[PDB]
Amino acid sequence: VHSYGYKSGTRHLFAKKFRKHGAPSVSTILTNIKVGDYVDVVADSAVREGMPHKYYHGRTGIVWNVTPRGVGVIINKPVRTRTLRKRICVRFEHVRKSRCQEAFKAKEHQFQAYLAAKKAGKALPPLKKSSRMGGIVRPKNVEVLARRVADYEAMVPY
Amino acid sequence: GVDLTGISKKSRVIRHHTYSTNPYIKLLIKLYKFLAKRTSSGFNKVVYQRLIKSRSNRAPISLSRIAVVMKRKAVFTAKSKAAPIAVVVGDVLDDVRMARIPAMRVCALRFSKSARQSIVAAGGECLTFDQLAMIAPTGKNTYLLRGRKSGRESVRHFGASGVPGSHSKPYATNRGKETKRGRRTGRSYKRKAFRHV
Amino acid sequence: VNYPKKKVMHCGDARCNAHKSFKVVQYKAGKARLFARGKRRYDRKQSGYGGQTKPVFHKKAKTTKKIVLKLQCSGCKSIRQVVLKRTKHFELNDKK
Amino acid sequence: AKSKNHTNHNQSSKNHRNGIKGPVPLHLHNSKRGSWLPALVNARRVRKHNQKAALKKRRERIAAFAAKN
Amino acid sequence: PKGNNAIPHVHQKKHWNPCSSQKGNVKVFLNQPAQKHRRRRLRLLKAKKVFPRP
RNA sequence: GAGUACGACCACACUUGAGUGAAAACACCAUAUCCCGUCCGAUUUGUGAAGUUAAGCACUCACAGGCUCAGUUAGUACUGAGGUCAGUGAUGACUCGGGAACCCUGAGUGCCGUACUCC
RNA sequence: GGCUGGGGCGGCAUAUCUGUUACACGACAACGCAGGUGUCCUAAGGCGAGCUCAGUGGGAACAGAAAUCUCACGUAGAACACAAGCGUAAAAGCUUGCUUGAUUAACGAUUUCCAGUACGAAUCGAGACUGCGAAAGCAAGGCCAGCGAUCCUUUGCGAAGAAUAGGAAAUAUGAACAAAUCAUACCAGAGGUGUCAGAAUAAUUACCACAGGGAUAACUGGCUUGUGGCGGCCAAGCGUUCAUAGCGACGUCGCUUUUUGAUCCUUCGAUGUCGGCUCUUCCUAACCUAGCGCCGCAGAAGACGCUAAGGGUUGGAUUGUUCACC
RNA sequence: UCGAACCACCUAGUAGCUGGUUCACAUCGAAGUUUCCCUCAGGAUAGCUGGUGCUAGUAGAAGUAUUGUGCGGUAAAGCAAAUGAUUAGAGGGACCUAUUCUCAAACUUUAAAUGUGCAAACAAACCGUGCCUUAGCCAACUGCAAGGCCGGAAAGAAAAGAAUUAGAGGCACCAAGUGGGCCUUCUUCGGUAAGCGGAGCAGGCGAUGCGGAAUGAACCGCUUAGGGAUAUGUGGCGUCAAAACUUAUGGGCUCAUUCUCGAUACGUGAAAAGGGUGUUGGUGGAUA
RNA sequence: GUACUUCUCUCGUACUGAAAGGGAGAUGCAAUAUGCAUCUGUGGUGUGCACACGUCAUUUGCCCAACACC
Repeated sequence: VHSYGYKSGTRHLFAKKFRKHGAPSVSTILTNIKVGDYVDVVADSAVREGMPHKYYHGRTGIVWNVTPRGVGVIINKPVRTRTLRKRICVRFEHVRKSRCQEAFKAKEHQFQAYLAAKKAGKALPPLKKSSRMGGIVRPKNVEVLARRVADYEAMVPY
Repeated sequence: GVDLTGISKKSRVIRHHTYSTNPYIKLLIKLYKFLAKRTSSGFNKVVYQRLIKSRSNRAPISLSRIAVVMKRKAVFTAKSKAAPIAVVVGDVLDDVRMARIPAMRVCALRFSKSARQSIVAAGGECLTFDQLAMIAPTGKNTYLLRGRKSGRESVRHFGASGVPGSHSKPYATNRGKETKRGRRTGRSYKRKAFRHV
Repeated sequence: VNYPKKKVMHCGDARCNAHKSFKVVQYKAGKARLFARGKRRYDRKQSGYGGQTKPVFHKKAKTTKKIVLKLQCSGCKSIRQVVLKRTKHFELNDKK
Repeated sequence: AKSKNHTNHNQSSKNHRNGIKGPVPLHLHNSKRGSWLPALVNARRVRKHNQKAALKKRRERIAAFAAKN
Repeated sequence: PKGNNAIPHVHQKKHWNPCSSQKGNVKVFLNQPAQKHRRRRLRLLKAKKVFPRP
């Protein structure tokens, strides 16, 4: 980076992948964003206006303001001794709802559905056990490890 | 050598003793240093914590702050059982802005002359900390108060004036001196009145 | 830069309060007047002995000037001042 | 004399010496002044009516207490 | 100047300190009470001469 | 089992050369007063329905090109940590660990909704 | 003025924009690499509609490699004011139609540089009046470089009319009053600092001075060895013949510190800074002297090599010379 | 005394420059970097640091894992894939077709290791034909937005390898010194190279000795209150010199004639190409 | 020197606009270009010592200071 411009470092970060070129698909226009929701900021390059800065590409935060064509996101940018909490304004083409929170909110459902399942039983599925615990092994086939005379002429090709 | 990065950075400053030359304060801490030790009560060791704080950290509450606050608690108490004592480790002052105060049995280190009359004339008492050891040795059914520390002109000057979103009073003897750049929007710029953090 | 002699913009007054066709005239104007407060002061400082008392500017780095347009609302009477980018040659010229 | 030196050398050792303080919680500063306004207005027009209703509950719990005893 | 301190306007530039070089416009009131006892002694003596005139 | 209208993912859907297509659709088509648009009713626009599956479209096919997934390439290349390791060096092996890519082989050649309709 | 592999001269690395260095977030230096900026545009801005581009191939009076018509192919190989990158195919390109969203925008927030200050540029909004479009929608310039403090000067807004009274609504001041001028104020713009967070600026000193610097040049010494010097390896060829008696190209591997550079580690409250004379000593890559191998060594003279530094190594003309020549 | 005399005074002239700056012990303990400056031997500013603290001693904890989920174009690879270089033959002089040798910091389909953003149960999230409120959305309307209220449950986070902690979080005031750095593993640019110049991630010296490499700022071990014991690290056991009074009842290899064979990494703090029927091993082929 | 003294002076209790000028409570009713009444009172919400009544550190009450949103 010689010139320290606005979008000074990027012929790759902002390039579209090979044979993925195109303008943004419908499915990302028909997503809707509620305030408080987590989001990935990934800048699409086929929409000029509204891009996030080079730093924010690839981060996640909590949407806060929602405007007709815009959004806004709260992202943690570490600075000298501290993390400022930055508010950026993006055109939502660059925004995708994050799956980050997901496996947790699925752990919470599979607890409650578990709990209402014990309430009056029906019992419950069995608890899987460790693979690291003991056992006798009954080998179906057994072979020998050795270094072969032939193994060396394979490592000098040609 | 054992590895303890720091170790100078978990350590904090406490200062058990007092910085006051007052011979009477040195008696009051003598009482609570004793009876915050052996008493097994929360109240009674907070006032020992508070009794060594230098004047800046003990801010006077006005009267009418005790009254308003204690009228908020007196509503939800049982009508049979009432014995709250206003216990303040600072100075208690006289509020000209309020008249007709009930009778509160306030306790304090020092009373404004107009504040003490303005209590007893309305029927309450004023009882200092050598009494309250006799009335509330456990601190039982006391009501402990602090002050108001955030309106001081020193707390108002803190922070830089020209930082965006900082409303702070700069140091100048002539107030008409610094209005004219970075304050007014017209010339060079105006410091932003509000900034998200 | 060719720019129209007449431009339909907007007029701000309650009397204007719509798009009105204006009349475009360039701002190259001010004539320094004596008895302006800063000139009355520079004559009391400059007077007498001592040299030039106020810094005179020599090093001139710019070849252009921003172009201010005085636009006079036709049906409503106010003038507006609109600023444009820097250009070395500015000309008001009908449609091309 | 060549005075133009630039280094990052000791810095991230200093930046972590008081540590990098983690972010401020979501609940702490909201202060929505950004903001999309016609939603912001309709938020205060409710946030007033929640004050009346909540300050009324302050009165109904004054009576209901003294009512109890 | 360093820090948040106020912008000092103290006007001491003119020569005031009586530096071994110069003299310097310093007025000192160390004689205040001796002139307090003198203005009184001279109100009494005039009262003693003016007598019995108010 | 299909068609049409709207579609989601956007080649397992494309590209080329062949083959076959029930009904209903789709379309090609006939035409140019009127609305409309051009050098040209070609595109287009308006009227309608005599003709054909020839073409589009749907389907099947090809030791087809491409593309999808998995193998192999290969625990090789590279690489985080280590040495009072080897070597004059260039570099390399070793130790605790992560671990590729093309060619090459085999297998696949769209799928999923709403609405109306055909046997 | 400044930066500066001493200073000067040159340059601009001084404000700046794209690719790379840059090490798969971001950040990252050099007088590192390859280029840009101070402008240009009432259309090259805004929008709707129709179309498809560079090129290739078949065919058509003159007409050809190259004119215009026609068909087919055509993933962008074209274009988008310009440097570069990125992005775009019923468009962001081209043609065409209507237009002024290149205006105003209540002191909204935010990004970039960053101290999380300003400037520049940019993103997201809310209000006014609009433009194009059947409509959804699009537009506050041409995405992203194309720019400017305090003070001073200068222009624009505060039309008329009404108020029994300064209010919801009439711009304020000239301070004893009141008018009409004049001046000033509050708001938004322009005139500019290119050293670009913004001084008003030509030389010489060998007659020179001061404060300091080994933070920094002119000696030695140190590192390095390109350059100079010296040597080896391979063997195309020369030597009538025959690679190697003696040489040895194209290549290639080293050594030395008697050359010149490169650097700037030591010395600036001081290491006396060319050459000769004098005097001693050391090194060997050996000129003579001792012993020897080998030859394109018949003898004579000599070539090449080995051990070996014990001994020796001159008299002069010219030049301040070292060097050089007789 | 002269490229501006002498005397006294303004005058203790100004200096970002050189020199100096007098008692002890204790608790702590840096920086040579950022941004701006006619700025580059200096300052202001953030950072590092100390003092005073405030605040309800596990809160808004983390220079680290695991799980889930995002981001990426360096090393590698590729030219039989685009862009740019590029050798040769063949097939149907140039061409055309399919291959071929060789490449790229400013090329790329593909694409690591190390990294980086977030999340992982107490102001939160999850659940409800709950209710209230709106000048928000809509052709709906008890749907969706928001602030609440009231109920529900809460392994307080199971099982699956399924975390750990010398984890009191958080806020504030005042202020010093520093803003010439230098060295090293690895990455790394200019240079033939440099004990040269310039950076990245870190660790050190600076400021710090002590044990060790004979010696050395930085290497190796180690981290220092005043003492004793036992044990060790790096490095060592022929004498110097503590330890094999020259250990083994261990295996090989090596003879080096004047800078004298070799023998402490970092330390080219010294050696290469090329040679040797010196000696000691091995691989392949061959005659008996 | 100590002892004594006042009207005043001055820093404060209020700020804002260039200025002429203006100038701050709560609740209820209520919408009146100065609405009306009451006056023992935190403007509201989330977090938050001590205290109080419970419970197996913690439920609720009030929450002082203080932080944040209005």
